[PDB]
Amino acid sequence: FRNNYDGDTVTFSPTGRLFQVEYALEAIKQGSVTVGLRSNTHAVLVALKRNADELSSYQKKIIKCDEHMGLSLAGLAPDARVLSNYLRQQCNYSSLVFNRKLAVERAGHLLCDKAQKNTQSYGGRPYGVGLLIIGYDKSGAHLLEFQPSGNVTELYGTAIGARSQGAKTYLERTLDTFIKIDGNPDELIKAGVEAISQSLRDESLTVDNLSIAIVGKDTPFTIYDGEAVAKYI
Amino acid sequence: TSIMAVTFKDGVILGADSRTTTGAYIANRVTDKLTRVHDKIWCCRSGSAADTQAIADIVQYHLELYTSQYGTPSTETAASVFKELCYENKDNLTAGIIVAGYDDKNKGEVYTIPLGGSVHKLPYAIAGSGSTFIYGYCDKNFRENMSKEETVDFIKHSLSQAIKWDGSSGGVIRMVVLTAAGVERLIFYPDEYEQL
Amino acid sequence: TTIVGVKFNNGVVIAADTRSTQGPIVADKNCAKLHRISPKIWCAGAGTAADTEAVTQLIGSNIELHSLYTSREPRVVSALQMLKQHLFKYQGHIGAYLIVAGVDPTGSHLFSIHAHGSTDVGYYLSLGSGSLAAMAVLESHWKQDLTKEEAIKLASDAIQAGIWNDLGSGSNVDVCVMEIGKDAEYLRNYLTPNVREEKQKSYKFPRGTTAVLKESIVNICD
Amino acid sequence: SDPSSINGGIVVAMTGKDCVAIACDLRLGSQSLGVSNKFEKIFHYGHVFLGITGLATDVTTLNEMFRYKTNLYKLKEERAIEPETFTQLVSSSLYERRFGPYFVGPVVAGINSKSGKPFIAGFDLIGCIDEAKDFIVSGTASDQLFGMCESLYEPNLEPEDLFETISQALLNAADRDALSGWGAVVYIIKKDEVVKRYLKMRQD
Amino acid sequence: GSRRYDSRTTIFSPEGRLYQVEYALESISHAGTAIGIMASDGIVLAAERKVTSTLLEQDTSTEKLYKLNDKIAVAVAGLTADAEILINTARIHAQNYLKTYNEDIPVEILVRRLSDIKQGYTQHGGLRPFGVSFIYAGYDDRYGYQLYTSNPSGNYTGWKAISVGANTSAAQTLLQMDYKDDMKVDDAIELALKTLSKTTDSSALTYDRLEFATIRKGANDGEVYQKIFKPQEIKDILVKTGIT
Amino acid sequence: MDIILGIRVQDSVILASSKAVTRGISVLKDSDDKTRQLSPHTLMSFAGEAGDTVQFAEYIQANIQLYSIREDYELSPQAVSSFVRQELAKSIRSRRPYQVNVLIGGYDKKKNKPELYQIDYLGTKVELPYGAHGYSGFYTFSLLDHHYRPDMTTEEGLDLLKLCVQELEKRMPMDFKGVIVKIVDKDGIRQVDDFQAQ
Amino acid sequence: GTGYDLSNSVFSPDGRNFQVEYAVKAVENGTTSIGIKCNDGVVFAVEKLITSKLLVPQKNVKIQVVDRHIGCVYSGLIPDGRHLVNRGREEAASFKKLYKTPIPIPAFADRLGQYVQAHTLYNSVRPFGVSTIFGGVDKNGAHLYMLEPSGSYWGYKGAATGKGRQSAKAELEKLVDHHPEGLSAREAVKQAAKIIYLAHEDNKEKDFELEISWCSLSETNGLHKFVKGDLLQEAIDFAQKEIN
Amino acid sequence: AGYDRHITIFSPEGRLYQVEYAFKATNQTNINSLAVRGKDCTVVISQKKVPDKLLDPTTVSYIFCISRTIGMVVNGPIPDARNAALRAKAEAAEFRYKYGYDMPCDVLAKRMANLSQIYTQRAYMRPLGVILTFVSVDEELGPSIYKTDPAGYYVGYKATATGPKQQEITTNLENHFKKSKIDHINEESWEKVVEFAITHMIDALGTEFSKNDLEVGVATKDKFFTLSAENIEERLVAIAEQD
Amino acid sequence: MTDRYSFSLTTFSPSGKLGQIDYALTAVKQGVTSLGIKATNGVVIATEKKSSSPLAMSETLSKVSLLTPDIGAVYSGMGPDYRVLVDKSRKVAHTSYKRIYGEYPPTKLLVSEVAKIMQEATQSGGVRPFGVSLLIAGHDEFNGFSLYQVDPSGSYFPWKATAIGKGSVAAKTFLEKRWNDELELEDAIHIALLTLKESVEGEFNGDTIELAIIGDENPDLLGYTGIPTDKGPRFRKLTSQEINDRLEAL
Repeated sequence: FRNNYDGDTVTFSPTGRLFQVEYALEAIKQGSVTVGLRSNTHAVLVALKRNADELSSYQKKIIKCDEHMGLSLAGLAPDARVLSNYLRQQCNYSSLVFNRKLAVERAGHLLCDKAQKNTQSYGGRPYGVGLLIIGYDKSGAHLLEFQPSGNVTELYGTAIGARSQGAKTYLERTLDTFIKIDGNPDELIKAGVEAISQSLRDESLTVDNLSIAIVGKDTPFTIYDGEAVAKYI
Repeated sequence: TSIMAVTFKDGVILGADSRTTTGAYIANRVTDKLTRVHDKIWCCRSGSAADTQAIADIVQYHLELYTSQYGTPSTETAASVFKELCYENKDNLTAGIIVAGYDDKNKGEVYTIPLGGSVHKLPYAIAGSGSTFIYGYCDKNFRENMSKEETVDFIKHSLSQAIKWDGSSGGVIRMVVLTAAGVERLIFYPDEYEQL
Repeated sequence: TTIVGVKFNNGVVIAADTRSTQGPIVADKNCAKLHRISPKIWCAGAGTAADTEAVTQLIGSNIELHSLYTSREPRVVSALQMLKQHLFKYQGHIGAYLIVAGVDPTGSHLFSIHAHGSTDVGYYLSLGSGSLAAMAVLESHWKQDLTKEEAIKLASDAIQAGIWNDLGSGSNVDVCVMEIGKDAEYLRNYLTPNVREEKQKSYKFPRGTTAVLKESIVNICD
Repeated sequence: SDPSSINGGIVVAMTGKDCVAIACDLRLGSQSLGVSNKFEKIFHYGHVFLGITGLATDVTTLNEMFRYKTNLYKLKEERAIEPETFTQLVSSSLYERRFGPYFVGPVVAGINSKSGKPFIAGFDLIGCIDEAKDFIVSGTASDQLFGMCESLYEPNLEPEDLFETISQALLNAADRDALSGWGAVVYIIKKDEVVKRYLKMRQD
Repeated sequence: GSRRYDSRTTIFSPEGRLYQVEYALESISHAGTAIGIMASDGIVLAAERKVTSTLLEQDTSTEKLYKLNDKIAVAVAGLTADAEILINTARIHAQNYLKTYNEDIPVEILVRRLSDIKQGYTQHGGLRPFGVSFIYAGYDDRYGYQLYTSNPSGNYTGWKAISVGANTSAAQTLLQMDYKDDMKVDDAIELALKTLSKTTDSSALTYDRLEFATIRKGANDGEVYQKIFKPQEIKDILVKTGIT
Repeated sequence: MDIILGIRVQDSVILASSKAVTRGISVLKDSDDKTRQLSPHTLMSFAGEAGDTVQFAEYIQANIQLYSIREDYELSPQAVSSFVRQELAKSIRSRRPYQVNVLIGGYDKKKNKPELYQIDYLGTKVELPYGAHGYSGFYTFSLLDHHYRPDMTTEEGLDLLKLCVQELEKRMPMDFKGVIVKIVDKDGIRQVDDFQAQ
Repeated sequence: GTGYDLSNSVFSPDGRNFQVEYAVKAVENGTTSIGIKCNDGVVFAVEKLITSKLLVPQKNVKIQVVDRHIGCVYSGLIPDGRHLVNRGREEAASFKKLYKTPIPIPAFADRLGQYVQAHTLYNSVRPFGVSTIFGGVDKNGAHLYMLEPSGSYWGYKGAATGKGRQSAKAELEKLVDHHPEGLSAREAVKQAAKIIYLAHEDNKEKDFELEISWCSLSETNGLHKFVKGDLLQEAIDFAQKEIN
Repeated sequence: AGYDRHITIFSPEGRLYQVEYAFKATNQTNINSLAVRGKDCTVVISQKKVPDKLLDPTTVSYIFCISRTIGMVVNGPIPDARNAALRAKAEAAEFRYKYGYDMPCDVLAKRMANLSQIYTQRAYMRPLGVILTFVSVDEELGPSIYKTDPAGYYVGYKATATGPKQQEITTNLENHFKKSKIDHINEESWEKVVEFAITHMIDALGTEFSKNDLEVGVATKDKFFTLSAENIEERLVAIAEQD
Repeated sequence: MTDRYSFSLTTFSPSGKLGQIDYALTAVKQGVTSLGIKATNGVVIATEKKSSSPLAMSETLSKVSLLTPDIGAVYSGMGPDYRVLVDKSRKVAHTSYKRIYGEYPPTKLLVSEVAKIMQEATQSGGVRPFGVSLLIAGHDEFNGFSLYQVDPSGSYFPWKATAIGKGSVAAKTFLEKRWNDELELEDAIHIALLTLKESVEGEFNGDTIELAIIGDENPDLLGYTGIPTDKGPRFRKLTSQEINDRLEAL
């Protein structure tokens, strides 16, 4: 089985699977955890940064695509750079040509389509990274989950990476609670920091270990690192 | 060159003179300016003989392949194909085309594609150097839903005036009747129309 | 150049003069303006001689290949479509003006093609600087249902009109008859109404008249 | 201005009895200035002779080209190219540059080694073959050459006579042309031997 | 994908050898033997037409000896078709040189060119090498008479006497035994015939199975002449040297 | 324009080239060497368009030196000139042609004879006893036609030039600031650094 | 031997293309969706598994529109479905641009067909992991179609694919019998919401969300539109009612 | 080694398995078809097997209208059949444009055969698992039947059949001709030639047909068309009264 | 998409063999027999028309094709490959020769072209050798009549007479016996009809046999008259009838 069908993405298994893609999805789980949750006014991204030594920095995991959109990564950093950069252009295009801010639902469509192209042709490899996209457009706050398989989904909240299932349950239970945290950003951010620690195990989120990003009604997607997140640790 | 297409009660008729000139010399006095692109879709050609012929041939090609896959094309589709060629290549063409066809659902239709490459659907249309002289006569004598003989007469008189004044037009008046009944070829010699 | 084409009851005939010029000077006193496209499709060409020769042979070549591929006789309408789409492509820069005729499994045909790619159909046609002299004769003596010999006469007469009245045309008359059932018969120099009268003297020089400075044998063999 | 009048020069070929002759002047100038009196315009590939008048650089280029082609032709066919065949090669080669022509006026002269029949041909800058059984002219003094040839020429002349004729035709035309002269050379060709004589003419 | 069916004709073996080249050489080793011997006044190319029939036309043939230039010729060992592709590009290269410099192409420049072409199919393109080996016999006014050899690897070398094809080992030893620097063309013509006659895998060495050519500078002239012996001339030269 | 003269005597070729380089209203330099050494026994002088002139010479030089190294041999003057003609004949029908005229003078060590070649920007090559490009010929050709002899010594040649240069300095409208002379013979190329007052 | 199932264009000894078949397995493994052709239009419906309470309802739309009059729904690998629609959209724009009239549903079907069939010709590509049901109203009638990874497609009275593909097909066959003269648009909408609820049995473990869309010459003017609000709920209930 | 069965390269026996397997694919639809020549027409008969009730029977066909004069019936999977049909339509369209006359049946066949030969030699192109039968009343050759296969081979037939039970139909036809001694059905109306076709189709197959079990195509001077459920029914009824 | 097969499918094996060419030759071996004989005033090529159903019309399939009015060809092996080869050959005859020199190419040269096309399918990327062997027979002013054989490897050699295909060995032997350098065309047409009799199992008439020759010029097959130097094609395919008339005196 598998052995003979995971040579490349252009091959289907007898059961009907695409192993190369599943292996890609695997690199995601092996990646550090990150969480996403939104209300009706804001959307927040909380991510756990990872480091090699104690002399090394913690790999950033939040990327800003435009003024009303951004995302968090889990997996291969390079691929997130490629994808966020492709999304940065798509936003820039929409602004220049149509003088319009790109709908978060449409950003997801573009990502899905770019990722799919890499799973049907010989020679290329699927992207090995997962993305959580937040953004406040013309129809409110939004949160999306991107899978290298090309599957993008709109949620109220979610998490991806190692032990990500902890936060995902906390949130699936805390739903009715944060979905109403409108008008107040500090509550969504605290709720986010909580859901994320549900997936901890090794250490406790420190200052240069935590990373939070937010966007909303009157908040242009901004990133918080270090001392900036101290008041949430 | 004098050409026109008129829509009447039963369908539509196309008429033209038969003179093509190169300067003041009449290169061909029995020219057939009424070109068939489909069974019941025809056209009147004015402008560069070389250009309109090449355009017509390409259109006939496109409609034949359209038919092979999607059945009989609408008269509007044929006009669309002509427009596509004429507009996209306006800088290298000198073609004035009148597209006339007969559909069973739409009866008779007439589209005019002037130099620019724009399309205009009308009850009837005239074109060619000789047309200028009959704008008055035509606007005064055209009536919607005339009979076949009424129309063949409206056209015979109009072109006879056009041939009269315009030295670029002349020869015989040709016509092509497009109705559910089929396709009919009419011809009218000098001795007849010169006396109208 | 004067080239004509005349249709008759069972075929078609084409003729042309033989004067090739360069400005006001005769380049060839007897060039052939009748070109073979296939055994039974012949072409008369006016305009730029190199172009009528070239365009005529190119299509002829492709027609031969097409014929071999389809196992069928070449059709005049095929040589016509190929010729015009080629001439049209070159927007008139290939100065070829042709009268193409012939017989094939579908009857006898007569067409004309202008450098820009337009084509005309008719029972009688003419092209070239002699075009008008010839057409004047055709408009005066043509009639429907000519016999093979009546056509050859009319055609021959039209070319003469040109040879005599047009300075661009002269010398001899070449004809080529294509009949629905028989072989195409090419008649090179069917008429030669312009033979040079014997010179008034011989200019043969007494050997040694020309002063030579040096001489030698030329090596040809390797 | 006219690429065919920068350098100057003439060439003429004539057919006799079982022989052919081809002659040319030796001038190569730059407008009014004479630059060389040794610019020959006749070349041969095997037994086929080719004369080229026109823009010198192209005359030189075409010679190098035909040498190249006839060399490969011989390697594949294992026989020397014939006059009639070469004529076709020249024609197709010239037309290949229909829209960016070599400004030359070629002349072919030779005897079919298999049929012993004499052969001469001329072409315009785009390859139109000009076939004649008597004579062919080319160059800046082509009108004068036509003048001479048309009068002086008569059929089946013998080698020693054809030479006189061709030489007088060339010589007197070159003298009425400012761009031609400065020496001449005639070639008398026969089914086996070829003689090359340099004529004596004015040098002004 | 397609990677599955890729032979990878241009890779190194763990030993640092080119699989395809070595195998091509193995192919050449079963082809008719060709000898090249350089004398003081000329060069001799001899070749054995491997396998024949009574109907095979020997007059309308020239399967192993080809004329490249007017001063250069080659003897072929291997795929005739492959050889023809290379020969033709070689004939073209010679002419470009002539047109460019108005001088015949020096023998080595032409040999290096062809070898380089062969070498290319060795380092890129994923195509199989040309299964051909050449013996080049030519002349030029810088080194006079020259003899060369090029094989699938794209390597080439110069010789006084050399052979390619089958039984090269035996033939090279016989040649290396009776060859002498002062040799005259006719001595060489004989050595060549003797050598083939002792390595042949056939009964006798008749004329219909041979091709002969010599680049001699005919004393009575002053220039170089190439002569591809005709069936008859090979028959004669075969009787004289005593092999009837 | 510039002065580019060349004369082939008994055992050598002499090239004389003006030293002036004028740009518009001013004479920018009065010691310009309008020549390049293509090989130890081959020299090329040139005149023409502002940039094309040197660019062409250096391009030709580079190729000849490459041939010499690749082959460890020196191409004959005839071979080098044929190569150069082909280059000019190619550029004449290109997008932007090199507007350069050249004189190639070399000593054929294999024939032991000096050779002089004249090639104009169109790729028109001719071999001559003495040649010139531009207007130079107009003033000098009559003097050379008269006094030139195939057996002249390098010394008689330098005197014939001196005479030519004087006629040029007298009748020509432009001040070409003298010339630089060079000799090509069995021993290579040397410069007569004393023609300013020879 | 074996291995006939590793490359996308190989013919197995029996004449099949295993990769295309393995592709189908991915389809059957997907959510179920259907199409019901009515007397003057068509209705499309699909099942949307609700993985959790985190999925915003009514937001992850699956049915897609091509041009203005075409509806497309598919089962299997979603990304592939989109890729196939993106293509169809271009395919349709191209047709309108040249012919003016919006693309006929049959004409549109062949476009998708040819494109899909194309991905079974080369081993450098993979087949589409989806089956698509699409259709709309045009110059002469309404049309319903279903396209397989093999590129195969036909016109249907009713069609379904995905997990609940058998349940659906059964319900459809009944309707086809108990309505020989033809169902109505308003009717098909309800009937569709039903067949989805039923067919949801082969996945009864997870909670789902219903989605319907239609294209009726009378109800929508020949334009494809999504069934929302009241008309939707009315059909949800009609189902919940006959689900007991 | 074992891969000379996957792409189109020779096997040690000088065979091309992929072309042989493509032939297998042509019987995958389990449909049979045959064609005969009238005095001035050509008819093609093909089984129409619509299993599923959910299928719109009118959109299930293996007979195509290539051009105004050429008709083509396909034996093999539908996607490959449509691929072949589109190509042939395009080829007949272009041929007309470039040469000035309608593409002959035999020529279109050679062209499609040549295209098939290519897939036989190039490794990235798989053969099409179909057999194409072209018919028309050529203006020079009269009634014509030309068929091509995945091997790129093609030839003209007096009559022919294709499908699983190809041999039964063929021998049936062979015998009818050894008898009549002529190379065609001697009839004036195509309706009768169509009847002959449906009759021998039944004899050889040993099965009775309804009006939805067949599919008929008729080629005549200047036109090729296909019969409708009812035009067929009329044909069935006619042969009924006589037996 | 895109031909990712840019590498050779024919490569050398350790023994030094080129598999695909060997196999292609094996395909030629299984093909119907074909042959050619060279007389002193003509050449004859012939083969058997192996029909694949009495329903098939054997005339609508020629195995003997005209390349130029003086060159004809026949084969043994895979018919389709032969077909496309004939097309490419007829064309290269024009593009590479008639369009340059104004005359058709001499037999050896056209054969050389054909051979080249086959060589490339032996080394180019992503293809297999042609599965055929041809016997090309023609005539040209400076070489007279000649007969060549071109194999899948692209190699070609001239013959006095030879056969290829199924029973080539037996036939080649029968030819050596009956051939001499003094045969007249008709003598060879006879020898041909005999040699071919052994190969054919079933019917042996002018409808099961295909035979063409390269002989004299057929001014009646020219199509026109008026040009002295154009006398007609030397290639003529014999008619079903012309065959039977000789089959009697067989």
